[PDB]
Amino acid sequence: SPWPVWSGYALCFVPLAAVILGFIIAARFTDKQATSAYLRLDPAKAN
Amino acid sequence: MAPFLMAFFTIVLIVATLYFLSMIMS
Amino acid sequence: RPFEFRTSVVVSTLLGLVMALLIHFVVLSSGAFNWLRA
Amino acid sequence: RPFEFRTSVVVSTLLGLVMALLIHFVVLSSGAFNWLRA
Amino acid sequence: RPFEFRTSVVVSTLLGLVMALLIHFVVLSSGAFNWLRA
Amino acid sequence: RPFEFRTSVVVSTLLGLVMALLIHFVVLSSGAFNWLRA
Amino acid sequence: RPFEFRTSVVVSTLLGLVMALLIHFVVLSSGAFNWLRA
Amino acid sequence: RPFEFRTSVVVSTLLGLVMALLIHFVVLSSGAFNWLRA
Amino acid sequence: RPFEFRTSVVVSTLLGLVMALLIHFVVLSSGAFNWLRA
Amino acid sequence: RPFEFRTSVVVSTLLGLVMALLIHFVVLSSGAFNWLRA
Amino acid sequence: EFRTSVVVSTLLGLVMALLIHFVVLSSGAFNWLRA
Amino acid sequence: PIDLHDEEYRDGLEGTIAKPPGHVGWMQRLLGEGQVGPIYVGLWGVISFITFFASAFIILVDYGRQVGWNPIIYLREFWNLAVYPPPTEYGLSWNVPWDKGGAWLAATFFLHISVLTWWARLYTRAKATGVGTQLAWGFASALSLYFVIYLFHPLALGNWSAAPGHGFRAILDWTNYVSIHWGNFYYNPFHMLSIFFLLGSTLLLAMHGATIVATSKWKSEMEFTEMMAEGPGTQRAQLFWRWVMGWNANSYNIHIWAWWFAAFTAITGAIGLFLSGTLVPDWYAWGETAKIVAPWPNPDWAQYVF
Amino acid sequence: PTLFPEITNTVRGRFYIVAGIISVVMAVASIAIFWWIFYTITPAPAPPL
Amino acid sequence: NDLVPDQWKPLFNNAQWLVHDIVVKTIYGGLIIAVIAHVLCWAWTPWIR
Amino acid sequence: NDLVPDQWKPLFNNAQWLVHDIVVKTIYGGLIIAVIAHVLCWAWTPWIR
Amino acid sequence: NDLVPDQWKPLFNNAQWLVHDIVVKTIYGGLIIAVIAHVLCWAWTPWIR
Amino acid sequence: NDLVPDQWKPLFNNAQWLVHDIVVKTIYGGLIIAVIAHVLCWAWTPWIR
Amino acid sequence: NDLVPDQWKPLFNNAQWLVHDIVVKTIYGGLIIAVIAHVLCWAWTPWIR
Amino acid sequence: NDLVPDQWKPLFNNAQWLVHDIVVKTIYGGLIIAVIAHVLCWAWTPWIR
Amino acid sequence: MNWIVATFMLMFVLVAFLPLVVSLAYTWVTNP
Amino acid sequence: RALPLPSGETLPAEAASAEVIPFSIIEEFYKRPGKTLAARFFGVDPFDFWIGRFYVGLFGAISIIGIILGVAFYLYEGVVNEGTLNILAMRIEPPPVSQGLNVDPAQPGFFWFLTMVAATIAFVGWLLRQIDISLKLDMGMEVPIAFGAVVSSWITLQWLRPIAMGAWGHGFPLGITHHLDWVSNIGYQYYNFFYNPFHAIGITLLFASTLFLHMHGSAVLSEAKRNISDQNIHVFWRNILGYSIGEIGIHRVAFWTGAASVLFSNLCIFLSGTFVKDWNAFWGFWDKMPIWNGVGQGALVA
Ligand code: BCL
Ligand code: BCL
Ligand code: BCL
Ligand code: BCL
Ligand code: BCL
Ligand code: BCL
Ligand code: BCL
Ligand SMILES: CC(C)=CCC/C(C)=C/C=C/C(C)=C/C=C/C(C)=C/C=C/C=C(C)/C=C/C=C(C)/C=C/C1=C(C)C(=O)CCC1(C)C
Ligand SMILES: CC(C)=CCC/C(C)=C/C=C/C(C)=C/C=C/C(C)=C/C=C/C=C(C)/C=C/C=C(C)/C=C/C1=C(C)C(=O)CCC1(C)C
Ligand SMILES: CC(C)=CCC/C(C)=C/C=C/C(C)=C/C=C/C(C)=C/C=C/C=C(C)/C=C/C=C(C)/C=C/C1=C(C)C(=O)CCC1(C)C
Ligand SMILES: [Fe+3]
Repeated sequence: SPWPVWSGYALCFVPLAAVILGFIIAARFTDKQATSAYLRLDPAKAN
Repeated sequence: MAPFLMAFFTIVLIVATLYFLSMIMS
Repeated sequence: RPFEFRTSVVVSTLLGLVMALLIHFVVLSSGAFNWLRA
Repeated sequence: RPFEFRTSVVVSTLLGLVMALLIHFVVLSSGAFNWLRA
Repeated sequence: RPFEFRTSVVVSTLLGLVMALLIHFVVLSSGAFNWLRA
Repeated sequence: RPFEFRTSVVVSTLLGLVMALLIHFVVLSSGAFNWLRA
Repeated sequence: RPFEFRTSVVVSTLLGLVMALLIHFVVLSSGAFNWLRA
Repeated sequence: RPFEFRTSVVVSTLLGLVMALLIHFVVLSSGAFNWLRA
Repeated sequence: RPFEFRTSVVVSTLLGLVMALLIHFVVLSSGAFNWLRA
Repeated sequence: RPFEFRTSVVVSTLLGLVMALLIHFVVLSSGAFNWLRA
Repeated sequence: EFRTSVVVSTLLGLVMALLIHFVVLSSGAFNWLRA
Repeated sequence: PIDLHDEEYRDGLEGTIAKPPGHVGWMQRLLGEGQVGPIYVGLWGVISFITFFASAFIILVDYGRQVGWNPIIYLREFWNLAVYPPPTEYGLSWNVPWDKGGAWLAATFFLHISVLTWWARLYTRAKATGVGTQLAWGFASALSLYFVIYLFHPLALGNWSAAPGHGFRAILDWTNYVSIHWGNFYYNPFHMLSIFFLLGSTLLLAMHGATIVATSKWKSEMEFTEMMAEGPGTQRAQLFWRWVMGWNANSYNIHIWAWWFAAFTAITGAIGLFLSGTLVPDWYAWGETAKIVAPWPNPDWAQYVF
Repeated sequence: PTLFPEITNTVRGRFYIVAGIISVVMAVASIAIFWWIFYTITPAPAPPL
Repeated sequence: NDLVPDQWKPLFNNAQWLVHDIVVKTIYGGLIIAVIAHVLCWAWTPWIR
Repeated sequence: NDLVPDQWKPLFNNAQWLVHDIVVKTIYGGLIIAVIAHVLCWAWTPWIR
Repeated sequence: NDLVPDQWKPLFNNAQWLVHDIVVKTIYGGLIIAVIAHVLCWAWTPWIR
Repeated sequence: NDLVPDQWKPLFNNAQWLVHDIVVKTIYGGLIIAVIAHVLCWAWTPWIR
Repeated sequence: NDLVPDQWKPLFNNAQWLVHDIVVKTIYGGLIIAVIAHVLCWAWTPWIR
Repeated sequence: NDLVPDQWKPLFNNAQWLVHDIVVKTIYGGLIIAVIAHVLCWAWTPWIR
Repeated sequence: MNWIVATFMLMFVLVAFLPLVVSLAYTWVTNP
Repeated sequence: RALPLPSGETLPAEAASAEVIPFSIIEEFYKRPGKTLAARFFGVDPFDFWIGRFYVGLFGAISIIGIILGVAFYLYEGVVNEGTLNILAMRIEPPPVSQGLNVDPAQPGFFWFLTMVAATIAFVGWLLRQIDISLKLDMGMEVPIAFGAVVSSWITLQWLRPIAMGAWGHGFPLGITHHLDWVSNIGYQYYNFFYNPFHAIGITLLFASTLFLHMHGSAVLSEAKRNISDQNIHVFWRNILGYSIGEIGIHRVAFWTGAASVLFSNLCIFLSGTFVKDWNAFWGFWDKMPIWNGVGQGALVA
């Protein structure tokens, strides 16, 4: 009786879990790519 | 005594302003 | 090499964990077993 | 030379003005003085 | 300098002012004193 | 050096201040003491 | 070295503080102890 | 040349069509004539 | 030159048309004249 | 100059038109005159 | 800038005049426009 | 293999019109580009245009019929005029009188054709000018929500009345009525997901635009160039967001984030709207069984009463 | 004796002080006199029957 | 701008002067018609009363 | 700006002066008409009472 | 800034001085009219009472 | 820095000392005025009661 | 840093030492005033009761 | 880092050691005061009961 | 207090508008 | 050499001044201490260091005080005081409207006031820290302007409107799924907030913001890893819709629409509280504007 319904869980909580988890993983990989080494204009020169 | 005091504090504001603006405008 | 082995491992492990959690929660909420106070 | 006199003057004057405004507004809103309505 | 004297002065003075304001506001809102019609 | 001493000082001092404020506010709101009319 | 020691220290200390706060809050809200006027 | 002739033609023709439609609709909705069962 | 003649023509013509429509509407809706069964 | 003559003309003309419309509408709606069956 | 002060003062004066006229007319205090 | 001048200045069908491009002038001063440019007319734009015109014409002359053909009552009530779908009685039937939803069915069919052929136009012009088809698929997600609203949710509910009523005020009324009919859409969890993604859409748009306008002096806005080698403006943008929130994106990742946040808005919205009628008739009642509704034993109702 | 010579000596900067003062008092007088007029001419909301 | 009087040469092109003449004559004709219409509508139903 | 008086030469172009003259004369004519209209409306129904 | 007094030369352009003179005279005329309007409205209906 | 006492020479410039003297005297005058204002406001309405 | 004691020479400049002395004396005076204020407020209304 | 013991030389600068000593003594004084405050508050009103 | 305080808070909401307006005017002035 | 690119593509270097530079190099080149707002005002920023990747300024320390205290006060009111243990069912309520604008530690709703004050301190400190970091990087002030739009949306909801209404219980409760109850009850109290025009403008700009975000992500992703002349996306955007706003124009419009949405939104809720009680009654003037009053019969009259 303390338990939400299966429906409640599926819908709210595993999409909640997915959004949180997936956001964190997407941020992890966003910054792995952004902080990797690739062609940039050298700051000492261009600036 | 409130009208007295509001007038008092506005005139102190004005006289203060004349004094230090007089210095700045020297 | 169609699939990186690391990718298949991540996907399978995450699917298994999500499914275990989902099935546990469905079974516990069903009240069909008398587990953790009926 | 640390603590330029100009800096101390700006900081003290701004602090005094902010505190005068804050105290006036607290006293006027308290209605002990009743926004001067009396 | 990791510990500039100017930095410590700014931090201590701002902390003291913030704490004085916070404590005054907590004490005035508590209604425990009868200050400013309480 | 794993930890700059200035960093540890800032973190510890801020944590202590935040915790003192939090505990004071929890204790004052609890009404368990009769402090400031509680 | 898999883990910087500073990283493990930060993570462990923050986890311990968060868990201490969480457990204190859960125990105090439970009303099971008669602490701080139950 | 202040005004292209094509522009004046487009504007005048569109204004005339819009005005003819508007006046027809105003006159038909007025029910003042007994036209189309009005 | 302060004003292109084409601009003044467009503005004046549009203002006149809008004002004629507005005044016609206002007069027709007023019901103050028996125009169109009024 | 501080102001283009075209800008002042546009602003003054638009202000005058808006004010004429506003005053006409206020006077009409007031019902104080008996104009357009009032 | 003098142009900025002129714009601000003129707009403030116009807004003020409109506001005061509307407050006075809606008050029904003066006998203006059948009030 | 792609002529950029030919794609802009060919004539006829599978060519452009309005080909001598105008300049707006204030758009150039405020937005940096003022050329209206030629617009393409490519056998999908034609279907889109004429089917949208049929839709809008049906709607507008039914507005006219509703005001008794009075063009002032037309202008007065234009924003509250609407062509409503057939009522719940005879709900999915198309044998409805023209005034009671007959006009809505035809107009909505032509609108369906218009949006589908506009999708086809997006797709074919993306392929014709050498860019990827990401915009066509973003429109496909938007269209998933759209076709749930107008076609797929009315069906599976059994009535056309479940769909909006083709009006300026009718869409607001439709949103109100649908949230009221199915409990409270605030407790629709996919509605909450779609709001998460919509407010995150606006948050990322504001952040992205502001970052690029802030680093605009170093030409951060030229994303095509910045994706080949990141200049000083993009470097400053990355460093700003690293120092603010501890992580950052490059010139390429941020647009993946943008695309996917908007697409998720549309997709989660479609899912939630389709679920509200068919599977979960009441969202607040479901929220109580889901334990996501806060207990409110003694609310202070003085706030909500005048 | 000043620390802001570009603000208290130069006529453009010296003028800025007067400009700011006059604008502050002009805005305050604006708001105060409006609310004074509004509250003196507006009748009290009619006493409840 | 030859056809334009030299007073209005800074303002009016050669073609703009002819279109201006047309606009002026149209405005005058419309004004006469408007005066006639107002006199007729007044003789019919006075709106000022 | 030859046609402009030298007092107003810093402000008025040659063409802007003629348009300003038209605007001034239009404002004056409108003012006379407005005064006449106000006198007539007062003789008809005084609004101040 | 030839026509500007040397006191106000740091602040006023040559053209800005003439426009300022117009603004000042307009403000003065408006103030006289406002004083007259206030005296008339007071003689009509005193708002302070 | 000749006008500054040698105790405060490491801290105060020659010009900063005069401005500091003005600031000190202004603070003292403001303090006297503030004490007078507080005594008057207390005699009028005590806030501590 | 000659005025600074050698124990605090690694930390305090010559000018920073005088400002630190001012800060210390101000903190001490404020502490005495705060103790007096707390004793007075306790004699007036005890907050701990 | 001469003043620092060689055990803590890898961690503490010469100036950081003095500030650390101040922090340690402040923490100890605050701890003594906190213990006294807790004993007093317990003698006054036990919170554990 | 109702209308005075209410209008002061209204003016703060419009003040909140203000920065964006300054941004638009900045773009216009700096793109000449 | 492979020559890795920002997108993630490795292009084989022949088929620009660019070199493969590590981020650490970029990050250390741009540190530049002492340009922050606090360093202008006090002459120094008290915290001019970086803790990890984060920049800690004076306003970053203020913001982190606000964050920690706000989270802890939030969780006190709702774990304790409410007893819920689950964050979806907890109810962080302001003081009752009965209490008015004054705050009382003994009365309920005190921890909502503290959570709101600490959250305001956190948000304003975040804004001022964004100003700090934009000043450090010589950037424009646009990110602080947009975040200030949303922070003013928060200030309107919790400070300006509760003060203008005068009860401090008109601030929204800080509960997950329960602030939605406040939004629904406020939206229906002033019935049909849809008819609120500043609300309709806010919704229009929110939908347009999401649409512009999708269109811009599409446009940049569509030209991302292709042999393109940088004018292909412009030709595409002129073939579709007959207008290409340009690179600088789409980001300006992004920023502006984003900010304006919440600006008009906070104007809506503020007016909804204080000046307009009914948003259907607001539109009563429209049918009576005197240009169409007279023309109608039956139900077609108004
Ligand atoms: C969840 C997925 C796990 C994984 C789990 C397993 C398991 C488990 C096994 C393998 C095994 C294999 N895997 Mg592996 N494997 C993974 C990833 C990979 C990848 C990858 C792309 O990198 C590859 C290339 C492989 C390749 C292989 C071969 C090395 C090997 C032989 C498979 C075979 O011949 O199938 C041919 C056989 C079949 C396809 C039979 C199909 C079975 C169906 C489902 C019927 C099952 C009947 C069921 C048991 C009866 C049910 C009754 C109930 C009790 C009531 N695995 C991922 C991480 N892999 C097998 C192994 O190594 O043997 C020691 C094996 O046991
Ligand atoms: C009580 C009976 C309930 C029911 C409740 C559950 C529950 C509860 C579960 C399942 C799960 C499953 N059930 Mg069932 N199940 C029922 C009826 C059925 C029926 C049937 C038609 O009747 C079928 C076919 C199934 C089929 C299944 C499979 C999908 C699965 C078990 C094998 C599997 O693949 O995962 C095999 C699992 C593994 C290979 C994972 C191994 C993981 C290792 C051992 C680690 C375990 C975690 C460990 C504690 C971590 C320690 C780490 C420390 C660092 C050391 N169930 C009835 C209704 N069912 C289980 C599942 O995993 O779902 C995916 C599960 O969670
Ligand atoms: C009325 C009794 C109320 C109460 C109301 C207040 C109020 C009100 C205040 C405090 C403040 C403090 N209280 Mg208490 N306090 C109470 C109960 C307690 C109890 C206790 C367990 O009972 C304790 C331990 C404290 C402890 C304290 C310290 C935190 C602090 C005083 C010393 C301090 O560090 O600052 C010492 C202060 C200084 C060193 C500042 C010196 C500043 C100088 C003197 C300038 C002053 C400003 C001056 C006017 C500016 C002039 C400038 C012109 C240019 C010349 N309070 C009871 C409930 N408490 C005071 C504080 O400052 O908080 C930080 C304060 O504001
Ligand atoms: C009253 C009994 C309550 C309860 C209330 C609490 C409370 C309250 C707490 C715990 C905490 C814990 N409890 Mg319990 N606990 C209960 C029942 C249990 C049961 C059991 C099955 O019954 C178990 C296994 C546990 C298990 C635990 C561990 C998770 C933990 C204690 C050891 C630990 O790891 O942290 C050991 C802690 C340390 C190593 C931290 C050392 C920190 C140093 C000493 C500094 C302390 C702060 C100091 C004041 C700062 C001074 C700095 C100045 C600058 C000098 N509890 C019952 C229900 N439990 C404690 C915890 O920390 O949670 C993480 C805690 O907060
Ligand atoms: C029944 C009497 C109704 C009324 C109903 C209408 C209707 C109905 C109309 C007007 C229209 C007009 N009326 Mg009316 N009108 C009334 C009272 C008045 C009064 C008055 C004070 O009483 C006045 C001054 C007017 C004044 C006018 C003019 C605005 C206009 C007619 C001349 C004009 O400019 O367009 C002259 C029109 C032309 C020059 C267009 C010529 C177009 C050519 C001939 C093509 C016609 C279309 C043709 C079928 C297409 C064939 C193409 C094939 C390919 C071959 N009406 C009364 C109330 N009035 C007419 C109008 O056009 O409005 C703009 C119109 O539609
Ligand atoms: C019936 C009496 C009603 C009334 C009803 C109207 C109506 C109805 C109208 C006016 C309009 C006007 N009235 Mg009125 N008016 C009334 C009372 C007043 C009073 C007064 C205090 O009592 C005043 C001062 C006015 C003043 C005016 C002027 C604003 C204007 C007429 C001159 C003008 O500038 O436009 C002069 C107009 C022209 C110069 C336009 C010339 C256009 C040319 C002739 C083309 C006409 C269209 C033609 C059919 C198109 C043919 C094109 C084909 C291709 C060939 N009215 C009373 C209440 N009044 C008229 C107006 O135009 O408003 C702007 C108008 O529409
Ligand atoms: C009936 C009496 C009503 C009233 C009704 C109106 C109405 C109605 C109006 C005014 C307007 C005005 N009234 Mg009033 N007014 C009243 C009481 C007052 C009182 C007073 C304290 O009692 C005062 C001081 C005023 C003051 C004024 C001025 C603000 C203004 C007239 C001069 C002006 O500046 O514009 C002078 C106007 C001009 C210089 C414009 C000239 C425009 C030219 C002539 C073109 C006119 C349009 C023309 C038809 C277009 C033809 C174009 C074709 C192409 C040829 N009113 C009473 C209550 N008042 C008039 C105004 O314009 O408001 C701005 C107006 O509309
Ligand atoms: C019920 C509730 C809510 C209870 C809450 C319980 C808690 C948590 C209490 C917390 C208490 C704390 C933590 C209090 C903090 C007190 C402090 C830090 C005071 C600072 C004093 C700093 C002072 C006076 C600084 C003085 C600075 C001075 C005089 C500076 C002087 C100056 C400096 C140096 C210059 O440039 C040059 C000269 C000049 C005079 C301008
Ligand atoms: C009802 C319910 C829900 C119950 C839930 C039940 C569960 C799931 C409980 C879970 C409990 C867990 C997981 C608890 C975690 C405890 C931890 C991690 C404690 C960490 C201690 C960390 C410590 C002591 C860290 C100390 C750090 C120190 C001393 C810092 C040292 C220093 C560093 C690093 C410096 O540079 C210089 C400063 C200094 C020398 C002080
Ligand atoms: C409640 C109530 C009753 C409120 C009311 C109270 C108020 C405020 C009333 C307001 C009155 C006002 C403001 C009236 C204004 C009337 C105007 C502007 C008329 C314009 C005429 C413009 C005219 C005739 C323009 C004609 C244009 C023409 C002839 C174009 C000509 C042409 C152009 C330009 C070309 O390419 C080429 C040549 C061609 C002839 C084709
Ligand atoms: Fe971009």
